[PDB]
Amino acid sequence: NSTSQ
Amino acid sequence: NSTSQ
Amino acid sequence: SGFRKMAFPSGKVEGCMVQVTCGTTTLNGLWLDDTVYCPRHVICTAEDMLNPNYEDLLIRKSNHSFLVQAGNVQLRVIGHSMQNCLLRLKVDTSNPKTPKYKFVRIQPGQTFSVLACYNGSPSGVYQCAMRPNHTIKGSFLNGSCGSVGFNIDYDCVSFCYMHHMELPTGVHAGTDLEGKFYGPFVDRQTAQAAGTDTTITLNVLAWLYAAVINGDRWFLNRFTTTLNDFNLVAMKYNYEPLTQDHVDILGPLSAQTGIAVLDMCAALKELLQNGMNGRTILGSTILEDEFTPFDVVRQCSGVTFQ
Amino acid sequence: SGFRKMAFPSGKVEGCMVQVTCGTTTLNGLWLDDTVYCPRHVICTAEDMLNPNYEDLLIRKSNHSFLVQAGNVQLRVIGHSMQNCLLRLKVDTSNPKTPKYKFVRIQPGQTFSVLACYNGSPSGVYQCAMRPNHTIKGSFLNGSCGSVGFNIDYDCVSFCYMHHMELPTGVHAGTDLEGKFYGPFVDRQTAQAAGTDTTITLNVLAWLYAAVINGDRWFLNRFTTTLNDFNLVAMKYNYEPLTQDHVDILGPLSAQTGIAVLDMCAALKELLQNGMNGRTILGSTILEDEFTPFDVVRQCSGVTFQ
Repeated sequence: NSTSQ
Repeated sequence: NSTSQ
Repeated sequence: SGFRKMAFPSGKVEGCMVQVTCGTTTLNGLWLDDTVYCPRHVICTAEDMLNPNYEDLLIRKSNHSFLVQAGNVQLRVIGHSMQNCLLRLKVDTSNPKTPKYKFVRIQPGQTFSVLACYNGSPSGVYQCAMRPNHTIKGSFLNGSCGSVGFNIDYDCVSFCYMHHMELPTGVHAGTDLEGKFYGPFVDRQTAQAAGTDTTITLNVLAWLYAAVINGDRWFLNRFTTTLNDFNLVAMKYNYEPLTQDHVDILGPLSAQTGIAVLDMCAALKELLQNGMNGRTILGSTILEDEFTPFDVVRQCSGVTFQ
Repeated sequence: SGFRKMAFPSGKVEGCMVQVTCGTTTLNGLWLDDTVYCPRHVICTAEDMLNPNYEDLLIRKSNHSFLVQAGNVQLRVIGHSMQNCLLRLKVDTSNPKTPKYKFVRIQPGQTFSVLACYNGSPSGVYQCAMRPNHTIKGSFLNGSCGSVGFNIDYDCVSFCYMHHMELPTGVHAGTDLEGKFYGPFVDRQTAQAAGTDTTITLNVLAWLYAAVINGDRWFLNRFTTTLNDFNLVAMKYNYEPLTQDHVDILGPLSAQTGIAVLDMCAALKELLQNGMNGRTILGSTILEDEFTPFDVVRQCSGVTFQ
């Protein structure tokens, strides 16, 4: 998945 | 010599 | 002399950073006139991130759900709308330090400055290029969302990026100040990846022109190429193909240094094929694709060291 | 993630740039409270540069010989004195945008931001280190004199550099805000050179710690060294010798990453001896000595990607 910062 | 900017 | 990655001075932009908080999430927002822009994902949490729906998640919110802070001071929301991937929050005060500004959508290969922010508080400024795969090689931690990217002409700020997320490869993805993502990306939390990237041919050639303008020549050669023969070489080495518009763009810099482009493509072709031969160009041992032709004009000398 | 050269935001400093003109020379000056600092060589020309004498050249000048401009506005001098290599010009107005500030003398290896200026008008911001030979690898053209270098703690600006000149190698020389040169250099025009430089050992090790904090490990090895065995290797490869104070400084970063220093010196020793083996560290193919340990702490993550 990915980090929404 | 050198450039005094 | 000297050639460094140079960012634009960041004062005019520092005056527009604000903190934006909704429930338990805090991120930076951008305050122009009586509007404050920020990532729409500020209103989100739990699994709210894996499968969200912002039209739905947003209707269950009011103006006083947003606590925009401006230093130790505080702003009250009086309107809100979503624009694509951003929120547009109208506020009671209008920004006394609002600079002349506009919003543009940069294209792959163009460059801009980034003002990195945590809690509406600017921490640092670096230069970055839009990568052909539409991501940037930024430096952000959690809390960096809402940090913006920009250029300055004369006295006018062109906003072009707002930061939203970090991809699994450790590169960043965001949107223009209209809410539209650069790239295929979305502010959901799925198995997304950066498509394979490409070296920015136009820029490397701009760079070599600067190496020459500074006064180094060692990579030149007596040869020439046709566009087509270069692109056949370039494709393998993973470069973007070069086109006439690009060749035209290296116009003036050809003029100022008296070196024809296709002649530099030959130089380049050679560097691709021979390697660096254990020396540096303009201090570097790789080929630098994050300076545009406009960046070389601006920073480099108006006259050549011949 | 990401690791980039990051300069401090430059707003607080932009508010102190002014233009300073004396006869036919123009250069940037620095306006704090009711004082404006600039290179003393602003009053100089013809051969006035080869064999000058500023005590003499300055007594043949009055307050209205200096035309300090602040935007389109204008300041009048009411006092002036020389301090070592700088002029201190008292003026009628006190700077409304004067930030909290102080003046410090940085040491070789420390780093700072540079705000490049032409005609009192800020054009760009980059990060730079003081090189052991006391020069910087800046990017300046003619007109850049008076551009300043600085750090920010919290809300406080520490000025540490004012630009004066470009050496024959294309590197720059200047002074703290007390007028004292860094290096043996003088504001005359003679056969001066940069002494041979040295790679900043402390920094490269700080850098490798960041490469690890980001989450890459490939350069590690099972070995260890004594300080002394490293310095014998280092000396040849042209590194600064490492000392206990340096080793102590890599303290916390050892702690956060669980890697002992002398263990990293071994890693380093190996990289010196084996070369990079055709890959990158934190994106680079050389060893990067312009990040301090403090710069890695500030920019990098508080937790490690283990």
